[PDB]
Parts: sequence; structure tokens; C-alpha cells
Amino acid sequence: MRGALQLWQFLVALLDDPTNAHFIAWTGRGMEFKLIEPEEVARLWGIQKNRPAMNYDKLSRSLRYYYEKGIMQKVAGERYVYKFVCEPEALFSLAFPD
Amino acid sequence: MRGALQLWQFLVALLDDPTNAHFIAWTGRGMEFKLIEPEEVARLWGIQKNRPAMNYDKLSRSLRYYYEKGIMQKVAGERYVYKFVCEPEALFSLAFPD
Repeated sequence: MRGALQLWQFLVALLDDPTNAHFIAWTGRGMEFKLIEPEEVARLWGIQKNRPAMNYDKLSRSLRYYYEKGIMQKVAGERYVYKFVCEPEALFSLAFPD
Repeated sequence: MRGALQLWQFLVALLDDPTNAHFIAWTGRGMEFKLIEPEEVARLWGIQKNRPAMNYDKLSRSLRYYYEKGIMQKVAGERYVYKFVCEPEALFSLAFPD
């Protein structure tokens, strides 16, 4: 994975592997996913990026950048639940993560 | 765009720009798109890849590889109409076009 790997790509790599479901999982509702252990997801992102001071406060800023741009949505009334947006315009952003 | 740009990424770049709608367009039904001028799409792909003998016969092999793998679907009873699949597993394939 490249130095400029997107958080969203890293999350999808984690989500694709059901052996990770103890800390992050597709919920089964469409493109919805849950961060079951948010600080563990952040720790793993820190390892990926060689940023040992990574934490969920930091990681969550990027989730918010994604949902403000309509690439993800934050699921209302839930904690730590997000979804990928299924839409022509969002797909362009995904197609060109660089 | 990198030497290893995927056809699907190239198509999304074309589709994102509505000034291309005379040869390729999102149809408005979800993630469905139509190749209005299939040989023009192929000509442009040939330019992108410096493959001047490109044509739609060749390009369409890749569309078929994508739909056989469940990354796209071919729309039944239609000519030149495809859709991107909105699904956890397909998204992993999109996330890692390399």
C-alpha cells in the first residue's frame, strides 16, 4: 500500500477481511460499517502510516471530511456507524484516491 | 493518470464530466451508464493508453471481465448499458485498482 493510501481504502481493506470483525465490520445493511473498537482501528492506521501517536480523535476528522463531502454518510442516532455512498459523483472521488 | 489506470477508472472520469454525454453518460438510474458511442469511448481509451489499434471489441472484453467478477453488471435486454455494483466486496476491488 502506497504512502498516500487513503484512510477510506485502509478501512475497506480491514472491512473486507471478516477476521477483523472484532474491531471493524460491515453491518449487513448495504454499505454500512461499524467501528467496534475505534481506538484499535486508529492504532492499526497509525501502524500503516508510521504515525505512532495516531488515535481515534485524529482518524475521525477524516471520517468527517469524507461525510461532509458526501463520500460517506454518518448514520444518525448511532455511535461509530458510517456508510459509503452509492452514487455517480462519489464514485469519481473513490476512483481517483490520488 | 498512471500507466496502470484501470478501464473502470477511465470510464468514471469520462462519466463524471457531463460534457461527454454525447458518447458516454450516467443514465440516471442508480449507477447505470450507457456507451452512446462505443467506438468513440474505445478511441479515447486508446489515446489514454497509447494503443492506437484500440476498438470496442477489445474494450468490451474488459467490461465482461468486470461483470463476470461482479464489479459491474451488464443490463439485460439492453445494448451498451452497464452498472457499477454497490456492494461491500465490489468496493474492495475498486479500492485497490492496483
